[PDB]
Amino acid sequence: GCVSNLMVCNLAYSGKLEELKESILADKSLATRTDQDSRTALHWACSAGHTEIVEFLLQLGVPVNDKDDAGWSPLHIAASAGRDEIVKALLGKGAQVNAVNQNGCTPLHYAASKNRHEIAVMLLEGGANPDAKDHYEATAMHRAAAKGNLKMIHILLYYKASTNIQDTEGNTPLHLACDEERVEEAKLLVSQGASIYIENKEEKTPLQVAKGGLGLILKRMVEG
Repeated sequence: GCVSNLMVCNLAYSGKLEELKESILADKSLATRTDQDSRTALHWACSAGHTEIVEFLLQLGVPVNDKDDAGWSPLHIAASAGRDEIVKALLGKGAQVNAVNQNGCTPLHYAASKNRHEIAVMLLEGGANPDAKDHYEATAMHRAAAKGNLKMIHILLYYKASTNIQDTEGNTPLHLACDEERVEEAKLLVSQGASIYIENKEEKTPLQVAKGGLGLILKRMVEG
């Protein structure tokens, strides 16, 4: 289906490398020309998962950090869409790991919330701030703790992510872990230093928020 009013963006999105090759070779201006969504062929190649097209456009020296009018860089799209190899090629040409889009999210945020384990690692080995804050002051860790992604939490802890940052509602990963009753997640979090003292904007500690057989477990865990 047609996703763009610019031909090169449609060839890019659909996998039509050879046609794209011949087109841009004819006019090298097409590789950086933008469409209705301010996207180049690089953006649409990132979206569709056409690694070989990405590599061709990168060889050409297309800028690799240009944001579509939603704020999304190629690295945002690749990370969200789960294109392991494309993310690799993007970090290979110095793609800005910490770029942010209109909503305030970095690529890692999309990696963490969609469980792109290999891509998260690649962003983090690549210098992504693990404590990057969205527009609600929420972190990759908030997402992982809230969604119960144990694998992702281990990844984030290893890369020195904080566990004691407050979102605009004043909750820390541990608050959320507790609130959605994430069993191991909250245990693993207080074992690696998640505080039982910080107050969300309801005077509530993570202890208070905790439900059932937990809550005081995170106090018999910290006084054992």
